[PDB]
Amino acid sequence: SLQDAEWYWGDISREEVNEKLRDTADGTFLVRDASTKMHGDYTLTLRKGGNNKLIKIFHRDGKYGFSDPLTFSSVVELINHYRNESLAQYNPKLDVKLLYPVSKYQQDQVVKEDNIEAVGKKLHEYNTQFQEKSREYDRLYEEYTRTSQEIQMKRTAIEAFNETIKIFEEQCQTQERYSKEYIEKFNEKEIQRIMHNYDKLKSRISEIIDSRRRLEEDLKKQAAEYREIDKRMNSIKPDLIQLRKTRDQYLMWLTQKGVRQKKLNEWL
Amino acid sequence: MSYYHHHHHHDYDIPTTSSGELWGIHLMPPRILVECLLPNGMIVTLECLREATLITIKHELFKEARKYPLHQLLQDESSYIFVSVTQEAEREEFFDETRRLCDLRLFQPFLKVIEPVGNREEKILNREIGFAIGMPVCEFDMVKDPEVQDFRRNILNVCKEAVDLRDLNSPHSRAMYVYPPNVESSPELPKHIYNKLDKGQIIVVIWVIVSPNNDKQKYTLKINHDCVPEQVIAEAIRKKTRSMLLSSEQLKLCVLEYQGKYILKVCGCDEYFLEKYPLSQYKYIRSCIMLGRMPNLMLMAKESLYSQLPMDCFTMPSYSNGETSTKSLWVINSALRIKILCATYVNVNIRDIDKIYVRTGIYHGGEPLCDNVNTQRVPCSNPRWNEWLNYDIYIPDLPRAARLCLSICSVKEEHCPLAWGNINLFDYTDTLVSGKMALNLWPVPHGLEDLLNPIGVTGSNPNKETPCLELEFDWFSSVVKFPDMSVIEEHANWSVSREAGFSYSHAGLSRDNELRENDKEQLKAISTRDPLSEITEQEKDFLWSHRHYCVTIPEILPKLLLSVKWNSRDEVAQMYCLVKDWPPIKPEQAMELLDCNYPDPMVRGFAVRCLEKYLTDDKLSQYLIQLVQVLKYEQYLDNLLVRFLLKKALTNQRIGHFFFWHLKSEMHNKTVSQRFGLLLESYCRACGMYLKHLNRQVEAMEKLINLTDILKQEKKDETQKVQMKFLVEQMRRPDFMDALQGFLSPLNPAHQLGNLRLEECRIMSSAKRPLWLNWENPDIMSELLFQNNEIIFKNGDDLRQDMLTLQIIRIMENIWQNQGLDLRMLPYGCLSIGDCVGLIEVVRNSHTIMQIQCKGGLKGALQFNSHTLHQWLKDKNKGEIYDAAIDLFTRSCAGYCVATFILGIGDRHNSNIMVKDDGQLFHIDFGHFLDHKKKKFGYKRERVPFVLTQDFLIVISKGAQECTKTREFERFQEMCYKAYLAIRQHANLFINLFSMMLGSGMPELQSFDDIAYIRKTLALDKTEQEALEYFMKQMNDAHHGGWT
Repeated sequence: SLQDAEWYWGDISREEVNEKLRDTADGTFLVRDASTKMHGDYTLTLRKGGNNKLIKIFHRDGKYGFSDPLTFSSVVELINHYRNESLAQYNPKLDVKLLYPVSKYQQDQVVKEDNIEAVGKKLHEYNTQFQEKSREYDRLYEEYTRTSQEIQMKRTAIEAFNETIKIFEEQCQTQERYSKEYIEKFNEKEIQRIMHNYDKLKSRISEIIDSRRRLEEDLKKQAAEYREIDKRMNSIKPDLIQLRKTRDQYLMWLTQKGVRQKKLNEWL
Repeated sequence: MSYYHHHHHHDYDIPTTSSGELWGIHLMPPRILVECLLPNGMIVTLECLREATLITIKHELFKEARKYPLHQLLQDESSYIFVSVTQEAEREEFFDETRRLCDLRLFQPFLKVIEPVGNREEKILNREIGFAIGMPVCEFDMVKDPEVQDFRRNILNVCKEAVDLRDLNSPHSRAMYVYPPNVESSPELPKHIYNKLDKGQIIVVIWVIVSPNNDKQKYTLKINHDCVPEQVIAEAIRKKTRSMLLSSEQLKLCVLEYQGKYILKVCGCDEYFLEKYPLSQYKYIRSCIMLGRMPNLMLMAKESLYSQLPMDCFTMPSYSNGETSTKSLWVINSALRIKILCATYVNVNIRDIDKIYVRTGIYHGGEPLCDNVNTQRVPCSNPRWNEWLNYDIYIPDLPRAARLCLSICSVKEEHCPLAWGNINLFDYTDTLVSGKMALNLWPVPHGLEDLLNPIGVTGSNPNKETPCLELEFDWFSSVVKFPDMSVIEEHANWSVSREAGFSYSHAGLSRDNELRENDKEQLKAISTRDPLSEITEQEKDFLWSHRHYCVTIPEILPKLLLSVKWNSRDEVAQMYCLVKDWPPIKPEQAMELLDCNYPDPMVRGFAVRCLEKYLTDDKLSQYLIQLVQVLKYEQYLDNLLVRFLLKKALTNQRIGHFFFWHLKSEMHNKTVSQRFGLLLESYCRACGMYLKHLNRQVEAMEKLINLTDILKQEKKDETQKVQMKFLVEQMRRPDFMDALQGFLSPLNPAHQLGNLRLEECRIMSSAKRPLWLNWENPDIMSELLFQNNEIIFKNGDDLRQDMLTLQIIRIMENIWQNQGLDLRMLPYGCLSIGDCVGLIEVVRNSHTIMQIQCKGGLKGALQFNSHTLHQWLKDKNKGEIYDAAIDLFTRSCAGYCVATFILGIGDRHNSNIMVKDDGQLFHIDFGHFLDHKKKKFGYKRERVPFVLTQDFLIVISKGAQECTKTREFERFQEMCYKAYLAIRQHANLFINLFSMMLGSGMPELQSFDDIAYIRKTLALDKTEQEALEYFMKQMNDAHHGGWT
């Protein structure tokens, strides 16, 4: 019972706890070995949304306890009770139970293929797919970032386009003032070549608008694909999670029957 | 030592002897047509050369105008100034008519002729600030936000103050700002250094110049290592002026008159010795010792130095109760509710995703209530919930730094975040947030697979086209304020008396008090644990209950503060008085209090009060990166920390130089731009003459960015030979010669660069096309230090991981050295200056192990000879120079082995390991750093990144067969075991340094367990004896034997 206990992983240090408690929710729990015996004995760890709560199990006169409620004749004794009830009665701000015993030895899936070698081959399949997925994700994450900056360059260009157009409109305004202030004289020679200036000026304000428009039409084109990348990013993201989470369980059911810590890196 | 390329002199013995230059393109065509819009309404089009100065263009324009109709309606050319729209969409008046066409950043090739209003010309040379920042000042003038406009107005205090301190004993004070003394942390010279000195003395070489002078004059001296610059000057003048015609009295008199007309300068760079410190404390002096060099100083007239300092002359910028007493937060009789309205812009496949909801929580670093989501209502197809969410926390128990963290999610357990955003529940004026809010969200980062992200920045994402989520905060028919300090203090006095009268006891039994329970020096124990070793609830209750005893152990504070229930104003109010006069603590420890786990203003205020007391300009520029980064976790624009950093920056131009670049570096990162531009604006407005220098460095780097951009797109599938001509052609153009020629190196401003040596300039072989550049050192004693200065400019790699790692290395070296154990790291210079753009220090006389092996190794290629590195080294160091070359190599290699293992950098092989001629070994190109490439598997790797292959083992045991078993190797193993152990006693410092980097968008550092590698690698959960074995075990397994 005690070594099995289902939720007892013993010699896992502080890290592989939070790393096995990563991304579950509410009331999830599991028991640890304490780090020093110049410290305590076992550690109950809770989960309270992203925050990991650490509770000390003290073992003295055959008694196991958090504090003085030492009556609780076993490690395995003390836990059960609190899977049924709240910890709030021990200390106020602890209004959660141990309802989620998430520690299920991961024989739930993993295709139950007793092979070990076959289970390891799966491990490789999933781990490649993962990496394939992580790169697609990554490629996309970057396309997104470029496209964000390329949109905002297009926005300021649009602005600079408008600004330019103002300066030019202003310009053929400015002139009309001084231009049709001279048209009064008899000399229509000079007038002709004042019309030329005026007529360069307007077909230019035409060209410029033709160019801003052309760019607004590409801002939408971009804003489109930008939407697309986001769509596809959010579509990879959930797949990258369950692929990733099944790769944690295959790696567990392996190091459950026979460690071989070093052998694994061939399937990764 | 960036001084000498870390070149050791092994004999020397003291005891003997796309939108770049115009919108669309990178490089304007060498000939270009320009529209000149005349104030008479005409447009004349000039054919201009790309590099023509506005002075030339104007002159040509007003000669051409005479040919178009309406001439006499024009004034004199002198009466006018050009304006145009620039690439940031802003009309810019071009005052400096010596600027070149290709350098105005136009957009469209056109200029408008106007007569200048805004008549304060002076004030409008204010584009200078905007140029240095990379965004026009007028962008700020336009920002509606009251916080922003309050920061601009309120920060000026700091500016005026600093400007005061400088102009105090002017000019000496000014000199001291521009050229602060480069100085070690302690005067106590480490035992290994003292000992290159023969019972405490250095030979130094004081140089001097009279007429013209193409003659300079040595005066070799031999003085105690600890004798000040003034003494040293006296001694040179004394030497220089003794004569058979001057008696002894007369000599003493002449020395008095002269002693203080002079100051000491390092020959070859811009480093001076302007204050009383033991000579040994100046970093140059100490470098020279280590390197086996004779210091070369120069005697400089104080006047000719004061001469090169100009008046900084600061100008205050143009931009020069409440709701009738308001209502206190602690009066609102209700729980908290927030109404979630709708999202707009969610991008999702109705096919791939079932449903979406808003996940929310209230947070202070980690969270103060039951977390809670709204129902999965009208999912994907137009997202509308119209729910009040109900949090169980009373409004009076909200702490000053309370945040809301929300995220939009997908959904047997599909739980997946789409986008995320955080809001401060109070604003910069202490106002509880009420009414309606539009929050633009952030995209789920690389790493984070969590559901909520409370580390992320507080505020709306400034991309318009993002998931915008509308929100509604309650209304209590008044604006609500966070209580006064004096109000909180009474509440604490009350709480205290009130405890003193209970009798029952629960968990947080706040009850012996009167004595200590003595074995209850669990407290001194908890105190020593690193910050990453989670605290358990029993301990949390415990530290709380003995809060008053904790004042006895000041450095227990980080842990106390995490034992507080921040959802309890009773508890928080008490903590406030406790902090109010906690003993200040060493800065290596205060700095944790400025990471993302400690957002309270009172706590951070404390931290800064620690730094204000203890942090020295030496140790501040060592941690300047972490300090800048931490600004991201400050809640508001105006905070005590920015005031502190800013006031140092404007008070010490070496700190300010790097403050500028670190900020400027991250200006693209939209999560920090607005904050950092604002900060940069203050700085630039008040730094004084240095602005002109920055503007030059900035002009250079834009030229380098724009040039490499052309190479990287559009000049590949070209041979190096073709690329190189293009390169050289371009640097020959006048605009480039001008931009890139006389300026300070951003890697170390003490290094002038001027006069490019194009023949020594190349594109290195890398696919990112880095530029190897080489500049004449223009100093009058170049010779005496280094004639040529070479740095690498690289465009394409994110330099800041390297940057961090080198900084870690530097800090490791110091810890080892200053504890008297001599391991020689070579943390070369690296500076990120942009988005994936940077400068790497070049190190002369270093070769990849791979090259060493390629140069020596016989005719027909078959197997590589293991002895050749050793051969190569023997050849470079014949004699008894040898024994010390093998010692340097043994030592550096030992250092770069422990640091490597601890940090878990990328695998070391023959071309990321480098050797120097003096036999110094150093790593380059680190890859990732905390075994980041275990984002896949990893699971208890703890890899040995630096494996000593035979090659290295040979060298270490001078040339033995079966090196595993020699004395030298025992010697080595001892340095290793000693260094590992040394760095382990400083683990807190290292963890804290990584913590403060969670900000920076560094994929390798996203969460505190990205950082947890370090605990494994340094065996923090074990006793040190066990750790030694762990370390040996680790080394034993990678080498297959040797370590027992």
